[PDB]
Order: sequence, then structure tokens, then C-alpha cells
Amino acid sequence: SALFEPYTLKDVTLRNRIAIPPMCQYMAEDGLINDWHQVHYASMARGGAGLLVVEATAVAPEGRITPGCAGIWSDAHAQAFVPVVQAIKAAGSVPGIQIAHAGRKASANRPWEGDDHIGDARGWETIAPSAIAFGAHLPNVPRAMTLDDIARVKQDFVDAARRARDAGFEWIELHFAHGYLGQSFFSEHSNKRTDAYGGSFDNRSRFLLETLAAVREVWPENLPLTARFGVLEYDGRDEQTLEESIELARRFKAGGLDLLSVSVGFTIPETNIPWGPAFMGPIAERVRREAKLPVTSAWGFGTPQLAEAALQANQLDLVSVGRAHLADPHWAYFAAKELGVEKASWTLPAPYAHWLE
Amino acid sequence: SALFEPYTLKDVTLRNRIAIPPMCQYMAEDGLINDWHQVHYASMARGGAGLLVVEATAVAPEGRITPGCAGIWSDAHAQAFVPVVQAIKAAGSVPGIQIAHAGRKASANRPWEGDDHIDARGWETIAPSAIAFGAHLPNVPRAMTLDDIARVKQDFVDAARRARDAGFEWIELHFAHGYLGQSFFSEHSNKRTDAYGGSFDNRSRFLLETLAAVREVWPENLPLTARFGVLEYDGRDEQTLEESIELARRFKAGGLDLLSVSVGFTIPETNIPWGPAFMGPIAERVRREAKLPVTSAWGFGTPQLAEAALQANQLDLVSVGRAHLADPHWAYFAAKELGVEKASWTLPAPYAHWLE
Ligand SMILES: Cc1cc2nc3c(=O)[nH]c(=O)nc-3n(C[C@H](O)[C@H](O)[C@H](O)COP(=O)(O)O)c2cc1C
Ligand SMILES: Cc1cc2nc3c(=O)[nH]c(=O)nc-3n(C[C@H](O)[C@H](O)[C@H](O)COP(=O)(O)O)c2cc1C
Ligand SMILES: C=C(C(=O)O)c1ccccc1
Ligand SMILES: C=C(C(=O)O)c1ccccc1
Ligand SMILES: [Cl-]
Ligand SMILES: [Cl-]
Ligand SMILES: [Cl-]
Ligand SMILES: [Cl-]
Ligand SMILES: [Cl-]
Ligand SMILES: [Cl-]
Repeated sequence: SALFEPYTLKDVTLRNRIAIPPMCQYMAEDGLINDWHQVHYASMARGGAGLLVVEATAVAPEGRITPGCAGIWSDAHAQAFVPVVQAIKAAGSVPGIQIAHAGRKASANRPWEGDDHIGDARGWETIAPSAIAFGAHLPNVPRAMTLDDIARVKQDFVDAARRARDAGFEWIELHFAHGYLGQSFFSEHSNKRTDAYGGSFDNRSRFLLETLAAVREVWPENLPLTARFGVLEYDGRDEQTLEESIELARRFKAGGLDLLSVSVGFTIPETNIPWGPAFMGPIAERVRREAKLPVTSAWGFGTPQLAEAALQANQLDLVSVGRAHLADPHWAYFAAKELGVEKASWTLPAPYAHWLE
Repeated sequence: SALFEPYTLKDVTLRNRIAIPPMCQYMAEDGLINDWHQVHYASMARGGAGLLVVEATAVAPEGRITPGCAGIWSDAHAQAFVPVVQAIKAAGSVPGIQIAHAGRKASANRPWEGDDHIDARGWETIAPSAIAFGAHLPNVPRAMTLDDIARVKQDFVDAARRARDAGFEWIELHFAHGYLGQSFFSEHSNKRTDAYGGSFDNRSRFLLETLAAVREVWPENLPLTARFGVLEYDGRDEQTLEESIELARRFKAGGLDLLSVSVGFTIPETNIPWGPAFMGPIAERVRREAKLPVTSAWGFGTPQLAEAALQANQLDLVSVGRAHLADPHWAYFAAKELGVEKASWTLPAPYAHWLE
């Protein structure tokens, strides 16, 4: 079963091709994680997945999506992640983390408490390339960033990467997708700047390439440096947007990116996304083949046969399974059993495996 | 769905009828639990089960089944349970614990390391009589004196007291599966001629005296339960079952709040008819004749089987063990499988919102 093939990238070996993608828990307070996250991540790690990417972690307080989002903007925040790393490693899984800045989609309520912008002593001004609201349920207009804002946020990403390294993460992912800060710099929908960071393809790519280059300097060369990146919007410009996105991926690769998590942009709400099980499969394959970068992707791979089929077709190097690990922390064990893998129960630690054969 | 109906017993209310039975993890060190147990228990509790009974916890070092078994024979051992209790409560589940003495079946290797009598890690075992279990447990126990019986009863009391102070809201005496209490009740293993063997009253005495002693420190408003093997499948089933139900009646008169109905496993010469929910009709008969609430286990991981046993009034609580090892969130799976409305809110909000 290709799903249960190990995977080596730089000095890191994953015991199988199942990755748990980042999924915010909306349970931290002032960015500090707690007992919720500890049990949550240690449990999925024991489930058998080879890689576990911790949820989107803000590099700065205004970079949080919500007041419940994890943060790593101070050394105290970094230290709280230390026992999460040790517990993921102790389970045999690889700890990774996604560091993020929500840009103009920040200052929002938790999804089960409105899922929209905060009107309210809990709100904060947001920043983005240009002062243009997302629209829909995020109508707050962001402040357009100055050159000093750009230098500061890049340094936040560097500090977040450095803290992540020192906490023991072995895998880092820059959040350049889903309409957040990095994504909003790349898209013409959101970036109307006329300085060095807007207009041309080179200028729109600049924020992302510079942030990657700064992180490359503190992130160890022997540990995978990856990014999640929205390569099309389904906005009626997909062939053009896909071509630019793949070219940027080529510049990511020249800049030391080791793997790309292929996603959708979500930069604006006026879209027609063709949701379906594994619908990203063919987009990720094209990115993998044209930019010659390993990839992962997500959405609907919780059906084990779909995950297997995506790997055997070389559309993916890793399969990311999110909501299914929320439903079942031990989904990897379910998948090994579902795919007839030999000694499927030994995907779990011995206190479970011995009794489930 | 009756499986997702709350249940009240003394001052404790369970949010549904799903109980996680005690399941030893073989991951403790000299009886001390650690980060393995903390995440193991907090995760299953977040899965939605209403009651979570912590694994068999030794009241004394020689009462461990294996060297990886939890213990509660000191205050340091009890304090280690505090964060497990608190995490179970924080998830909305009820923490219980099974306190135990393995008797003549102790000093054994972990199931994945031989599963047989133990080597510098072994120890002398005690039992009513100096008679080995047999099979892969051939070490002969030391027969207990009256002073031994007084010691072990006080161990159960001290364990109950520690359990209370750690915050458990539900206690289970392990009088099943061939361990010390079970071996005192069975004629197969109890050949004593003093006040603790021979007649039915004498064979019951240790169990009734341990229960009464535990009752003195265990709060009256928190469920006091026991797990008890009511038959052996040893060719003496109607006689054994009738005696076992009689003892259950005396347990009830002695303050037992619920009975976890199991098989004795006192000797190896048996023909147990394993099958899905096979204990159902045994538990129903005990429930009806002893007029006590009951739970039972073995094969209720099929949600429809759990629902059927509750609707038939064979059980008050359904114990689901191995399915919660495979899937810590089994309660949510059972809710979805049985068409329960807002099934995803069996889980906490960070999960429930996304599974609607
Ligand atoms: C609760 C939840 C939180 C999410 N948080 C993040 C996040 O922190 N970062 C991210 O890039 N994607 C996030 N996602 C998207 C997932 O990583 C993934 O792309 C998506 O769930 C599709 O995979 P699935 O079908 O296996 O769930 C989130 C999804 C869910 C359900
Ligand atoms: C790993 C494991 C450990 C167990 N440990 C205990 C224990 O500590 N005490 C006990 O009385 N029963 C113990 N049992 C029995 C379970 O409580 C339960 O009755 C049995 O597994 C049947 O239920 P199930 O079919 O849902 O797993 C254990 C079973 C397993 C598989
Ligand atoms: C943080 C998220 C992201 O990266 O878009 C997210 C959060 C909830 C659902 C989907 C995605
Ligand atoms: C401690 C146990 C018991 O109560 O007999 C146990 C341990 C392993 C498997 C079944 C049961
Ligand atoms: Cl564009
Ligand atoms: Cl490649
Ligand atoms: Cl399963
Ligand atoms: Cl008998
Ligand atoms: Cl009754
Ligand atoms: Cl499920």
C-alpha cells in the first residue's frame, strides 16, 4: 500500500504518507496553547499519521484569525509548544507547524460564535497590501501596509521560524494560502499597490519570496521548509492564475522550498469552487509535474481508497487528512485496516495494537 | 436513542449510557501512571462517553497483574491520578476507577511480552489457598492468614480513600476475572476451612467485608460499584449463577449501587461461548433477579447492539472497551450510526462545528 510507504525529505523520515494538515482549534488564549491542544495533538500522533502539522500559528497578535488562535509571537508562546513537540515525537510522528498572518481576514469571531468580523473590546485593526475589504462577512477595511510594516512582518515570520526551531519542530509551513497576508500580496484581486510590492508578477511575488528567503536563513537546511499556497481562485482566471502560481512555485524551489501544500486562494468571495472528494488531486499533480516540487493536498481524502489512488497516480507525495482525524484521532489505523495492510493494528502503539489484531 | 439518554445514580449524572470499561495499559512504572495515561484517558473522554472507568489499579504492589499496571498504594500514586480525573471532568465525562488485587493471577508479563508468569521483575503472590491457577500461571500462591486478610481489606480502604481524594466520582471493586475477590468466592480456588472458606457465607465473607470496609470511607452520594464474575462456563453454570445472584442480593443490601456483570475466569478449564453481546442475557437475569442496575461488556462496539441491549432492559449502561481503543471518539461514531440528532455535538465544539 503506497499510503504506508515511508517518506524522506532532507533529514526527516515519515513512517507513512499520511499527513495531518493544520486545523485551528480556536482554544488558545492570547495565543497561548493549553491542555486542549496537548491532548488533541498527542492523540492524533498516536493514531499513526507520519506527519502532524500544528494549526496556523500567528506571527503577531494582529495576525491571528480569531481571539482563540494559537500564537508564537513571544518566547513564552514558543515554550508552550515544547511539550506538544515531545508528545508528537514520542508517538513516532513528525511535529510540524504552520506559521501564519491572517492579514485582512483577521480580527474575526470563532466559527461557532459568528464566524465573521468582530464589530467589541476584542477587535483590532487589520493590515493588508491595500485598503480593500474582503467583503461578505469580513467587511472591515484593512490598513494598507507601509514599507516598515512589511519589514516588521517579515521579521515576525523569521522570529516565529526561529522559535519554532528552538521548540523542536522538524517541519515548518509558511501560510501563503486562503486569502491571508501572503496570498493577498500575490493576488491582483487584493494587491493594488504601486510600489515594489504590487503591480507586476515580480512585485506581487516579492513579499512571499522575501519572507521565504528570510526564513530560509534561520530554518535548518536539514529540516523541510514548506509552504501552503493557493494556486487558483476559481474566479474565471484559472489558467492564467495557475500559470503564474506555478512560476512562483519554481521560484520557491530555487529559494529552497522543499515541498508545497497545494490549495485554493480564497482571496475574494466571488468564486465557484467545484468541491468534491479529492477534487484538488489534478491541480496538485500539475503543480508537482510542472514545478518539479513534491506536493501534498487536501479535501476529501478521508476515504482510504481515495488517498491510495492519489499516491499511486503520483498526484501527491503526501495525503493530508483533516476532518477525518477530528472525527477519529486514530484514522491512520482505520485506513491501514481498510486497505488490507499487513499487521494493520501495529499502526498504533502496543497498548492498542496487541488487542486489535 | 436510549444509548444517548442520561443516567442518574446517587448524585452522579451521566450524559449518556456509554461506559468505557477499565482497560489496563501496561504503561505504568512501579504503579505510577504518566503521560501515556493522561492523553489516553483525556482523549477517550472527549470522544463523548458518559462514564470512563480507569483501568485496574492495584491496592498493593503484589496486587498488580503485571509490572506495567497502575497502582494506588501510596499518596504519590494517588496524586498522579489527579490530572487524569480533572481532564475527564473537563471533557464532560464522569471519572471512575477500578481498584483491584490480582491475587494468584499476578506477577505476569505484559500481554505482548509473553502473557505468562514471570526474572528479577517477579514476586510472590497470595490467595485464599496455596493452589496455582495452572496453564501459563503455574506459580503457587502463598495462602493468606487472618492477618493478611486484614491487611488487604485495609489496602482496599486506603485505595478507596485515595480515589475519593483524587476526585473520582465512581469506584469499582474488582471482584471478577479470577483475581483475589473472585478467587475467595469460587470453590475451585477457595479450599479454606476457617471463617473465609467452605460454606457460601464464608466464601462471600471477604467480598462483603471488603465492600463494607470500603463503604465507610467512600461517600454515600457517589456510586459504589463492583465487577463480579457470575459464572465460569465450567459445567456448573446454573448452580454458580444462582449463588452469584444471591451474593449480588447481599451486595445490594450492603450498599452496592450497580453491578458490572462478567465471567469468573477462575480456572482455565472452561468453554466460554464468546460472541457479540453474549453476556446480555446473563446480565439481564442478574439485573432482574437481584433487582440491581447492571452493566456488561464484550462486543457492544456495534452501536445497534448497544441500543438493543438497552431497549431490552438487559443493561443500564453499555460498556464499550476495544472499540474505544480503535477509535477514542467511538461515542460520536455511535451517535452518527444511530441517527442521533446533532450527532456531531457528542464531541466538543472545536470538532463538532466541522462535522455537522
Ligand atoms: C477545524 C478546521 C481548521 C482548519 N484550520 C486550518 C489552518 O489552521 N490552516 C490551514 O491552512 N487550513 C486549515 N484548515 C483546512 C484543512 O487543513 C484542510 O485543508 C481541509 O480540512 C480539507 O481537508 P479534509 O477534507 O481532510 O478536512 C482547517 C480545517 C478545519 C476543518
Ligand atoms: C487492553 C485490555 C485491558 C483490559 N483491562 C481490564 C482491566 O483493567 N479490568 C477489567 O476488569 N477488565 C479489563 N479488560 C476487559 C474490558 O474491560 C472489557 O470487559 C472487554 O474488553 C470486553 O469489552 P469490549 O468487547 O468492548 O472490548 C481489558 C480488556 C482489554 C482489551
Ligand atoms: C485557518 C484556516 C485556513 O487556513 O483557511 C481555516 C479555518 C477553518 C476552516 C478552514 C480553514
Ligand atoms: C486486567 C484484566 C482483567 O480484569 O482480567 C485484563 C487484562 C487484559 C485483557 C483482559 C482483561
Ligand atoms: Cl493574480
Ligand atoms: Cl517531484
Ligand atoms: Cl475502526
Ligand atoms: Cl462456587
Ligand atoms: Cl433495577
Ligand atoms: Cl467516524
